[PDB]
Amino acid sequence: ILPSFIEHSSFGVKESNPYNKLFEERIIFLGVQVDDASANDIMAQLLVLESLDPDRDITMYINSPGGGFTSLMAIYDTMQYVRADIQTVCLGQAASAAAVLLAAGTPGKRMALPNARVLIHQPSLSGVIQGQFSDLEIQAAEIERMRTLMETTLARHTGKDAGVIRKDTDRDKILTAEEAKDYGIIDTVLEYRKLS
Amino acid sequence: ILPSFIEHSSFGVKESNPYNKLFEERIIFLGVQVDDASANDIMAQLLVLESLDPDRDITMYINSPGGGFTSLMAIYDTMQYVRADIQTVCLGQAASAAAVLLAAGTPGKRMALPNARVLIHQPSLSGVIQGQFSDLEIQAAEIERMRTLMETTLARHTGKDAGVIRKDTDRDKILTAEEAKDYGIIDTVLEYRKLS
Amino acid sequence: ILPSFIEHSSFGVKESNPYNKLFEERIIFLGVQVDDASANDIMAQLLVLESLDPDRDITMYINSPGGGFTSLMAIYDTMQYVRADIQTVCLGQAASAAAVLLAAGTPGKRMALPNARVLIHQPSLSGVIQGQFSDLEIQAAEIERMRTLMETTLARHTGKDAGVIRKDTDRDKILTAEEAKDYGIIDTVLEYRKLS
Amino acid sequence: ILPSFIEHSSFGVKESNPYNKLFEERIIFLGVQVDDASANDIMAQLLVLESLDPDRDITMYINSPGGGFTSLMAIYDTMQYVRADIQTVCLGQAASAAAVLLAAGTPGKRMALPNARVLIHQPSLSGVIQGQFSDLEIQAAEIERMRTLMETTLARHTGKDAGVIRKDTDRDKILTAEEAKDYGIIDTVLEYRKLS
Amino acid sequence: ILPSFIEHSSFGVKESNPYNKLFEERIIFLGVQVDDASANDIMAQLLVLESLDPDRDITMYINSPGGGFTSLMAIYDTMQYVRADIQTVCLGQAASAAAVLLAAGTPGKRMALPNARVLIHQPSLSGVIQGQFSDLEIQAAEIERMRTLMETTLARHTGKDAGVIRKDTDRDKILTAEEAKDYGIIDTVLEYRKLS
Amino acid sequence: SLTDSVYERLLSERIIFLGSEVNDEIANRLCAQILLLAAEDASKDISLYINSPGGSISAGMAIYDTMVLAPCDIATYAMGMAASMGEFLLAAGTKGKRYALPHARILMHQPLGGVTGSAADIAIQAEQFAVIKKEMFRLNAEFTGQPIERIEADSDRDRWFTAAEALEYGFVDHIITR
Amino acid sequence: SLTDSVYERLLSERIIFLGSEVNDEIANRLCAQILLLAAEDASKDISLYINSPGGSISAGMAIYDTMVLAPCDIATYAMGMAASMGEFLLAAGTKGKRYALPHARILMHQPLGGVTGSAADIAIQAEQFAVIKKEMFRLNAEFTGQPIERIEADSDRDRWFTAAEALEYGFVDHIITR
Amino acid sequence: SLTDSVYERLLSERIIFLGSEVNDEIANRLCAQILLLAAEDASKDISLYINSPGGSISAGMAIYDTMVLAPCDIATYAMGMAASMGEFLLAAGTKGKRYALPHARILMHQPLGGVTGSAADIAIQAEQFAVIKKEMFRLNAEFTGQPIERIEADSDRDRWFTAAEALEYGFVDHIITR
Amino acid sequence: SLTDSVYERLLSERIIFLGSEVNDEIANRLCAQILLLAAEDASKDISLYINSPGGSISAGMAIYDTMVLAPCDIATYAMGMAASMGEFLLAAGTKGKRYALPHARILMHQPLGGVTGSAADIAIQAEQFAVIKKEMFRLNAEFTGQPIERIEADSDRDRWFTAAEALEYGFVDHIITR
Amino acid sequence: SLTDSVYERLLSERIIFLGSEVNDEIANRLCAQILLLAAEDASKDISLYINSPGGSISAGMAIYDTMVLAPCDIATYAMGMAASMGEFLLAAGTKGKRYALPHARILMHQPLGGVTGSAADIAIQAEQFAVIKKEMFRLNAEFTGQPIERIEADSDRDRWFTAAEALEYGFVDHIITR
Amino acid sequence: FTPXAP
Amino acid sequence: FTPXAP
Amino acid sequence: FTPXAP
Amino acid sequence: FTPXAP
Amino acid sequence: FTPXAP
Amino acid sequence: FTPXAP
Repeated sequence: ILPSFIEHSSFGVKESNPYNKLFEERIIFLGVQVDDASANDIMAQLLVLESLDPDRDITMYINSPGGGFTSLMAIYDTMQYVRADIQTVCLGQAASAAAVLLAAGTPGKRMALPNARVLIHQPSLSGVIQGQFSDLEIQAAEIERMRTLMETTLARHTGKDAGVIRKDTDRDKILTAEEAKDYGIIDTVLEYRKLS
Repeated sequence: ILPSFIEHSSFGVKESNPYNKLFEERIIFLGVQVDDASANDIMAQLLVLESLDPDRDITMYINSPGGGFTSLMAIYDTMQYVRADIQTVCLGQAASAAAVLLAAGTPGKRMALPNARVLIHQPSLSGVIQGQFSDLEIQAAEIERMRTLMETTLARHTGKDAGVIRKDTDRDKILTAEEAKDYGIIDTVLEYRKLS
Repeated sequence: ILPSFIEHSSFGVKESNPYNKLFEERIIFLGVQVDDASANDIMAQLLVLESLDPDRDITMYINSPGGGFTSLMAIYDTMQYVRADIQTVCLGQAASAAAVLLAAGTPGKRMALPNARVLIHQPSLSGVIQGQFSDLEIQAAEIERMRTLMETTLARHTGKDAGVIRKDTDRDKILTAEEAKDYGIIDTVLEYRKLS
Repeated sequence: ILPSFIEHSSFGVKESNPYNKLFEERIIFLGVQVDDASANDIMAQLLVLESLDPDRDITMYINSPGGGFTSLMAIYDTMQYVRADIQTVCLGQAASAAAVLLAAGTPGKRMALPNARVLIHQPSLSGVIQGQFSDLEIQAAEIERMRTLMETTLARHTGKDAGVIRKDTDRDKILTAEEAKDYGIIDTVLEYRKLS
Repeated sequence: ILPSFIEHSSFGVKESNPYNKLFEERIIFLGVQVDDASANDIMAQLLVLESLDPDRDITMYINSPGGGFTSLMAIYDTMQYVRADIQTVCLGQAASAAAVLLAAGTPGKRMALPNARVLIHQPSLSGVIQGQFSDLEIQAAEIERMRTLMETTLARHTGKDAGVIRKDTDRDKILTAEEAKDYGIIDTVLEYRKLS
Repeated sequence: SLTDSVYERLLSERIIFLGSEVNDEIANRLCAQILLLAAEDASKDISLYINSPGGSISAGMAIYDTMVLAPCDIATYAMGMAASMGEFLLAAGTKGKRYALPHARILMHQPLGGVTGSAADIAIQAEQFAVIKKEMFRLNAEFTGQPIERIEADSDRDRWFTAAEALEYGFVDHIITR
Repeated sequence: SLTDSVYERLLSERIIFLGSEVNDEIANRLCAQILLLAAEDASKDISLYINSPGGSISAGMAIYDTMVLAPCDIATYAMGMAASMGEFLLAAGTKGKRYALPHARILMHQPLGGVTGSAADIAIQAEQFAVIKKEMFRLNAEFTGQPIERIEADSDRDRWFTAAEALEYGFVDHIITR
Repeated sequence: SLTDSVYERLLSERIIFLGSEVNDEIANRLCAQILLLAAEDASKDISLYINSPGGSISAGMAIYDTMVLAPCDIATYAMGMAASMGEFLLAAGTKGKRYALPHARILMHQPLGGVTGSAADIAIQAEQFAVIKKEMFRLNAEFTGQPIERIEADSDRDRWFTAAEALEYGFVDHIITR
Repeated sequence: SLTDSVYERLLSERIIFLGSEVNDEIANRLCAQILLLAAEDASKDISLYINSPGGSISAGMAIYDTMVLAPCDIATYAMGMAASMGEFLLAAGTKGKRYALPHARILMHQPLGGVTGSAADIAIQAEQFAVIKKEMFRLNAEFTGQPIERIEADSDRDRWFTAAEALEYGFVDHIITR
Repeated sequence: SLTDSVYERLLSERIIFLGSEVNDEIANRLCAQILLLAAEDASKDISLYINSPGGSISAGMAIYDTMVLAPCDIATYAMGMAASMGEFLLAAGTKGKRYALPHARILMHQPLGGVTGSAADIAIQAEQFAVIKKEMFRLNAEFTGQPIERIEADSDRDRWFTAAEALEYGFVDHIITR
Repeated sequence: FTPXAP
Repeated sequence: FTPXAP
Repeated sequence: FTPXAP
Repeated sequence: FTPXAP
Repeated sequence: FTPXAP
Repeated sequence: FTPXAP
């Protein structure tokens, strides 16, 4: 049960939800919905926020168990397409494909919480895998294309040679929030801003 | 059927639910929804309450059968990140990971009801366990990382050496509401404030 | 199909449901929803009613096939915590754990309908039973703790020695509405207030 | 698709459903929902109608395939508890337990349609049958208690000796709308009030 | 997707659905919902229409794959009980029990479309068939009662001897829209009122 | 299969068991065993051991007619339960050779038949049942030496007989003790 | 099947196992094995090995009467668990030949029967159970040499006996050691 | 079945395997094989090969008592895993004939029993378990020649022994090499 | 079963197949076949044909120790795939008798073990695995005549050897052609 | 099983069928049958009847190497379909003894292998496949007497040969008529 | 249903 | 459907 | 249910 | 729950 | 989360 | 996506 809350001003009274409130603050929250179907929602949200105000940063919060490669590349291109800077925060985890989206934010603006976990994994075989005739020649070739894109895409955002990314990707390397900055995914790890 | 109720003033008439009412009073209720998906709701609620009034305490009620380790660490970091003090109350139970969130509240403000049960258990193997290649080298290593974080995190909130926490965690130690204060999880056990 | 109905006054017209109407009259209706998830709703309702008016009695109607022990203890503590008297009525049945909640109301205010059935049963093994290592040493120990709490809790509300409660509990003793008052669970059995 | 309809007056325009309209006319419609869960709705409806106007008769329409014994006794006690007379109409069928509720209405006010079928059957073994230890000593004893209550309850409403009710109950006796009045369940069988 | 439509007048603007519109025109549409649960909706609709205006005919459209015998007799009695004439139209099909409801309309007002199919079938064994002890003596006897009612009921509406109805019923006789009038179910077969 | 091996070894000792169901599959299995033993050597007795809740009335009659057909005495034993058709077949053994063990329980009752098919079929199954049931009662009267009225009074009720009572009633000629 | 092969080889050594359930299927299997061994050679003993939680009270009685019927001594061994009817059958072996292995555990208790059918049927099953149970207790008193009151006091409770205690109580004549 | 054929041929060589589970079904199968081999020729040794994670503590005790009962030496071999009751049975073989292969792994630990039934039943299962477990530890102390306190210190922990360590500890008399 | 019939006829020719899985069930089946053939006649060779992706590291070690234990040469053949433990067992045959067919493919690699249980159990399984794996590598170094460092460099990677390469590396002594 | 009985009787006539799948299970079954017949009498021919859509390329190679290994001629017959590895094995029989029945259909094509595992594994399976496939084509060129380029041109397409065309192409030496 | 209910 | 229904 | 609840 | 939460 | 996001 | 869509 996500509770609603009421906010008011001399204009009137507005009932709203968390998440709707975060969107008003230009925060896109990428959670467990990592399906191609949700990739479309993230793209719709990025396009809406750019339309509402092209010069204001969009903050994307990432807490997700990866997802399909093809549709998370769709998000990647929208993120790079949009005029406004996109800053990213890793909460919880950014597994596999989501680690690319984390790295994809504007440099200087990739962030993580201290116990955040970033996992680099090879792209899975999914989505349109309906029965290509020579699956071992075609799906195998498509997988090499997908591995190449993930390695290339991380190299462009982490500063590591794509060959290095491959060696780590092939071994399911898991980074801590601090290791992720030394690896080039995170620019900073957030301090806990407690008043006591 | 959770009933609704009507509250009114000279302004107008408001129909509301329990839970929505608790949120207005700055209470986050963490129940049976212990999935990564709900961890995201708790984080959204903590962020909303801080935004509405950064200097007022947030009360978190805990009654839950643990949950996934990764996503409950996401809650943990948000709880420590937020400027306002977070106080916690254990109702029913705070199993495993939820016992960390219980311990995580600001010292002097961890509370429990008299028959509350606090259980300390090792982090489970869950979430992103999709098929790491060497699962026995990698998942086994990730588990040691998760055990280390739980032990370290409780030690920072209970005052016990992490080695002690491990000895108890490994044996599924169950604490009563009173034992939990002597163990360092609870600062106080609530009296029953009956008028008769 | 629970029908709605309309009640009106010079203020305006209000459409409402049974159950919402009962809540306005400060009646909590505990039905077939005996899951940990519903225990949380009962607690939210008790807290709301105390908040709306701390000096007015809360009436709890009980008609339920028991439920989980841990979460019904969560209700028990809330019932004892709340400032207002809680009176209870057994309609239908109050099986096992629900018989504790029935006994738990303020003395002089435990009531039952004439054909009400009160069943005393041992607490079940449920909830957080995920796989404690030595289940036969740990779950077996946790069960003895739960049996002890139920026996102790009934003894404090029925006046019977806990040893007596155990002998009856172990044999699944079933009480009639009248036997329940002689047993200490019910203070009175309601007369039928028919006008003809 | 139950259609809605619109009724209007100089006050305003009201959209309503059948069933909601029947409730405004103080008719409780007991249909196929014969679960313990629905017994609670019938009780909530009886309590609401008494509250709205204690001196006006409540009409209960019965068309149902029996139901659980325990929860239909909960309805029985509410029906006898309520100050207002309850009159009953059997439409279709009143099987087993529902035949008790049919008989339970105020004498002189039990009615049936001409092709209505009333079935007298023994109470089933259901509800709280979770695993009483000696099920053959305990459930068997509980069943004798339930048989005794049904036989006693019908005897108090039909005028037949409980021993007679048992002989018929044990053989699944089925009564026609006319036989039911001669048997003591129905006071009258309704004429068809056609204008042509 | 049943579309909605908007109808307006100087009073205001009303959005409505087909079916809701048909109900305003006093048409009850009996479709594929042939369960005991829907029989209750038909009865609620007949009672509402009589209440709104007792002297206006109710039109019932029938297009259904029969249904349970017991609950369709409940409809039959309501149809005969209601003061207003009920006229019936067979669209598509009126299988088995629905053919009785078709025949049941006021004489001179039973209608069918030209390709309508009317099927006469024996009542099925359904509904309360929970486990009568001597099922072969009791259910077999109940079936003979149900066959007798269907045969008798059709004879009263078709003019055929019940013995004739049985001979046809036992052979699953299927009538065309025209044969149905010669058989006594339909008074007329509707012409197609096309303007070109 | 130890279970089937043991039964074949017993079949060679001319021992047949009715340990369950008394349905068409069981009746076909026993009819085949009775015909087989009679074919192998009709000069010797067949011992039928019964421990069965009963079953379809027509299955029990198929077994019964085969027992009668076989030109050899059939001894019957109630080694546990003999209910409904199990009782019929117990009572149906050769007079002087119907036995019960001391804790055997005998239920003279009727099969309830079971209802299947369309109303047209049910109406017939019920009639065929009533006819077969009447014969079951006629034969139980002959087997036990009781008035038909008494058989009906006990048969339409769930009346259990202890092994000792069953002997007094005439279902069993002897109780076997050691 | 190695499992069935081993049991057939043991059956030829006149060894029978009751390793599970004691339900109607098991009772029919043991009754058939006891009858078979007795038929093959009644001058020799049969050794029954018990490792069973128990089962239906009527199944245990069918096995018991067959054990009594067979004109040959039956030795019984508690090689593990002998609970409820497993205990009954252990205690029911020939006196002087009832054995337990040192870690055997014996539970004198009652079957709980189990509830099935309509209220009309349950009301009877409960009565038949009460009668059979009374006989189970009467026989346990004869087997162990205890007052019937003591048998009931221990039988309606979940009271486990160690093998040594079981001997003292009278269920077992000897504990077998090496 | 090649699998069953091979085991029968090995059973004739007096070789028994405990390759899985050590549950009641397995205990009944081994008890039957041990009794059979002892019955066929008690002058010859039986070789028990163990490759098992363990199982119910009471199943392991049934196997153990049968091993003791059989009047013939039983050699035991750890050919892979010998955990919990698998270890017990390994250690329980005749002294001087307990063997392990070099890569064998021995886990002296306790069965965890398992929890079933109502609170009333669980409370007893836990007590019966505590008693059997105490005997398991007493016997392991006798088998290995260790203080009971040491057995408990190692048995309540997941402490694996390599085959070489197991020999030093006293579970195994010899490591077999070639 | 033609499949089992053919394998029994081959077992009599002293031919054993490892055609799948190398799990505990397979290891128990092969250990039994190796022990059986050695028991029947230890003066003759056993030919083990391997076509297997591999399996649990501990299952492969149970097979290996049994191969060593049996006092008779074991020839090994790679007739298809010999991966992970399949490779180990191929390499483990008697030197001079390790063969591969020309299209055989050999993968020296490690089992990945597999993760089960609570964090407490996983932490141990991983340690036991690391120890067994170290022995697997030590033995592969002895079997192939390679530095242990080279074995690790190839074993932690998915490096396939063609049959010809496998001979050069030392897994195989001969490639069999006709 | 009539099906298995017929195949055993044919195996004794030295007739082997490849009637389906050509997967690892089938390859292990045929390799065992070829080794068995060769072991029983290597002086006699083996007749392999093929009616199969094909299967894993590595399974077909295991069968092929076993056919080569066996020191006896193997005749092959296309009695229906011989596709992919079925074609390979047909073509792979001894020259002068490769036969097709008139309505046989031969598809020289490649297995498509199949994709499983992580991207890391797929990348290897594809490479191993490319290597095995290249050998399949090399061998088909040797079997049919065609340029390797022609084999590839026909093998990467779904090109069916009628039995008569298959002979002209070189897959088959004779068409068998009567 | 009236009269008499309602 | 009118006339005549409605 | 009153009196006395409510 | 107050005091002190709230 | 601000600063700096927002 | 503009320009040019929109």
